[PDB]
Amino acid sequence: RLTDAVNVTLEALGESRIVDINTSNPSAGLARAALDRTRRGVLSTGWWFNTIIREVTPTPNPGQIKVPWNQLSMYGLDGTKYGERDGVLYNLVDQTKVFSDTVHLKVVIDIDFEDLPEHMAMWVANATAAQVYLNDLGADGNYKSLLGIAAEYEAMNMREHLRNQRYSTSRTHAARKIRSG
Amino acid sequence: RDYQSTGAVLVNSASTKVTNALFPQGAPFFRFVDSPDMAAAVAELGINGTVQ
Repeated sequence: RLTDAVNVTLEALGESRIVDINTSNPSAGLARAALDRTRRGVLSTGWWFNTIIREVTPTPNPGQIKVPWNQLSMYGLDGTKYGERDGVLYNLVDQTKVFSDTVHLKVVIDIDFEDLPEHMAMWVANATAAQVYLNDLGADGNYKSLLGIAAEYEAMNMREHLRNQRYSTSRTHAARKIRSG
Repeated sequence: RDYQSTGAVLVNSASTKVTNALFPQGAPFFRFVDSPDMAAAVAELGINGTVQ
């Protein structure tokens, strides 16, 4: 699928698309670099495929808590700011790396470009193609059309995300429903 | 419980009104008709006064 997106970017530039994987003379490496950067930037915000560390009780001797290597962003479930330093959990407001109690944090991980939903992959590929076209061939009507296509794919991705996470009204109406029964 | 409480109030009011109409307070709900057979039988009841 990665070669397919590289070919998408090559087509956006008007060049002949490739078949062999990463063994091409033309500057298609910029396409791969832009694709990786765009994928990381887009996945930085929380989507419906992101993990959670419900409880990680640290051992008192080292005091440090390991975090997933492929993490992108972390949000503490409680009121604490968290981040990564040297691959372990870090307290931003306290500037310390040690922890004595359990931590409940929500962490956003990174996904390989062959392992993510079709809509998000197409959005990333089209955004990379638009960025590469803007860098190389300038900002003309083709760039605007590519931006519109990327926006449409982003809208489809948002539709899928809203479908997977049923964001109905079930937060304060629970009290009324409990009162009715 | 249902999402609306109007029906409960309506049924309570209807019940009160119907029960009051069927069993009025201070007024008996049935009248003996004036018949000789009733007149002959009411005497053997231990109640003084006229037949009415």
